[PDB]
Amino acid sequence: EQACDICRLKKLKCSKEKPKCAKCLKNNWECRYSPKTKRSPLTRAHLTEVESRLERLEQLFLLIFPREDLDMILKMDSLQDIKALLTGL
Amino acid sequence: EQACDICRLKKLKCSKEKPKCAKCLKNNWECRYSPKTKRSPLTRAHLTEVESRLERLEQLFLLIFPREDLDMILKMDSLQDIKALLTGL
DNA sequence: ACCGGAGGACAGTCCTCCCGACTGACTGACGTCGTACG
DNA sequence: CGTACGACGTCAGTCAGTCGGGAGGACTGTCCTCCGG
Ligand SMILES: [Zn+2]
Ligand SMILES: [Zn+2]
Ligand SMILES: [Zn+2]
Ligand SMILES: [Zn+2]
Repeated sequence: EQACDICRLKKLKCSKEKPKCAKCLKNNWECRYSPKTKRSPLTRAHLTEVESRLERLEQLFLLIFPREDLDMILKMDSLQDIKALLTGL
Repeated sequence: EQACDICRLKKLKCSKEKPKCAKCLKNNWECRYSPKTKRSPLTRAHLTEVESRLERLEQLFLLIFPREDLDMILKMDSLQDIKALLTGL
């Protein structure tokens, strides 16, 4: 049922046999069944919890930045830089 | 499929006919079919838009103020409280 | 080879709506008091 | 004066109705695998 890391990336049918499978035995390959990777729950209640948090921060930032491209700031990645910027408060 | 407003509110089978229906007609009430309520899409792309912007507003918030404040805002429902928070600077 | 997307089992929504519990109201029964008669 | 009967009032029990938890289930959209171009 779970396919192997590689068959997964290569997208071919997996034989699925453990410990090494079809191809991964053949091409003498590093065959892993990596564990099931978590996501946050897609439920309505959780969408809504997260939308309520986002609204409140969104509101708090309308007052910090009444003037624009908050989105400019939101895209930056550098900490010094962002902080150099803000010290134009 | 859609039940009338009153049957919905009361949770009894609706006849659903046109215009009115059995119990609004009988019981003497103004039977309505309200529009479905617009909600946000519960897709994964959309939960991720929203979790990942909330995260980045949290990251920026923390260059400006202490983490203990993050936690307060993330819970406030009152617009005076979100603003006062900011006023104690 | 490689990878866009078809295919499909599955996760979880989001409707209408049946069913059970709880509360209120109404009716009946009993008890107590008051009046009348011996 | 004392006893008995009737009437009224109060309490309990039963039934009905209504808010509610939530079952049922069609459906929306996920999130895998792996086809075939
Ligand atoms: Zn494999
Ligand atoms: Zn393998
Ligand atoms: Zn109806
Ligand atoms: Zn109706």
